[PDB]
Formats: sequence, structure tokens, C-alpha cells
Amino acid sequence: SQCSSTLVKHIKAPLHLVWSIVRRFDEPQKYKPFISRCVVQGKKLEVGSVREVDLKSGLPATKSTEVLEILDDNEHILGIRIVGGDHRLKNYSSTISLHSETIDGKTGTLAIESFVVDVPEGNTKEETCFFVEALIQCNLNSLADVTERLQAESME
Ligand SMILES: O=C(Cc1cc(C2CC2)c(-n2cc(CNC(=O)c3cnc4ccccc4n3)nn2)c(C2CC2)c1)NC1(C(=O)O)CCCCC1
Repeated sequence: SQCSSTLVKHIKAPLHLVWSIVRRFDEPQKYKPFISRCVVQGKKLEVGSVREVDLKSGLPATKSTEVLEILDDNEHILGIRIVGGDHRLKNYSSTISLHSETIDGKTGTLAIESFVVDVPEGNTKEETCFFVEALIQCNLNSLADVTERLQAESME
């Protein structure tokens, strides 16, 4: 079986700033708190690019290997798929897109992030959804914190 879900985050920063962070397939650690390092060979932002991701020390896994499936700089879509690593996420893939919006009369960014993953042996579908959703929520919360802080720092 699989878990498939979508999470939404409202970010109080302009799209061009948020996208400049999200699009860096080679630097996920800039806002994903559980990631330490990341290396991409060749043209780092091309479809088919492979990133080797180092997780922070003290986790059950240590590394993930992930492929760039989509990078659309016009419509602000990033799609990735995990293809290796010493974790238990099999057939994980995700898409995040960003969209301009207006909340409280000010320009901001809507992030929509969807995933599909297999339910691993030994876990329930509910546990699998909860695990991935909590981590994506942590990442989207961190993306908002990072970009809203960059926004504040840029203002006079
Ligand atoms: O943010 C991250 C970083 C990231 C990436 C990874 C693994 C390399 C992929 C991990 N990890 C995972 C593990 C070991 N447990 C599993 O494998 C795993 C798989 N089924 C489960 C199903 C139910 C309950 C627990 C489960 N447990 N040890 N470390 C973490 C740790 C947990 C905080 C963070 N990853 C995502 C991203 O958006 O980049 C968001 C979350 C989904 C994957 C993509």
C-alpha cells in the first residue's frame, strides 16, 4: 500500500525569495533541518541530476540518494524522487510548487507539497502518513522561518 498526501504552507515572503531557496536542488540543508550536507555532480540543476544527501548525525539513517525529476523555473515546480539510502522509504517521490498570494494585504507565497511513498514492512499506512507529514510540515515551517527572516533582513 501507499500513503499519498498534500501539505500547504502560507509564507510571508515574496515568491522570488522563497523560490530562490526551494529551487536549489543542491542545497536542501538551507532550510531542511534534518539534512547536513548535499553534493551534486555535473550541471547541478538539470533533470536527472542526482544529489547525495548527508543527514544530521544521530538519526537512524545517514544518507539519501535523490533524483531531480522536475525543475520548472517558470511555474516554480520542483519534483524529486528518492532512489537510495540507508532508510526505509521506498518509492518516495514529491512535488512542491510555489504561488504568489496576498494575506493580510501583503504579498506572500503559497507552498503546496505533495508526496507518494510505499508503506514499509512493519508500519501501518497511518504511521507512514504521520511520519512523512510531520517531517514535511517541519520543513515547510522551516522554509517559512528562513525566508521570512531573509525578508525582514532585507527591509530598511
Ligand atoms: O526532510 C527530509 C530529511 C530526512 C530524510 C530521511 C531519510 C533519508 C530519507 C530521514 N530518515 C528516515 C530515517 C529512518 N526511518 C525511515 O526511513 C522510515 C520510513 N518509513 C516509516 C514509516 C512509518 C514510521 C517510520 C518510518 N520511518 N532516518 N532518517 C529523516 C529523519 C527522520 C527525520 C529526515 N526528508 C524529506 C525531504 O523533503 O527531503 C521529507 C521526509 C520524507 C523524505 C523526504
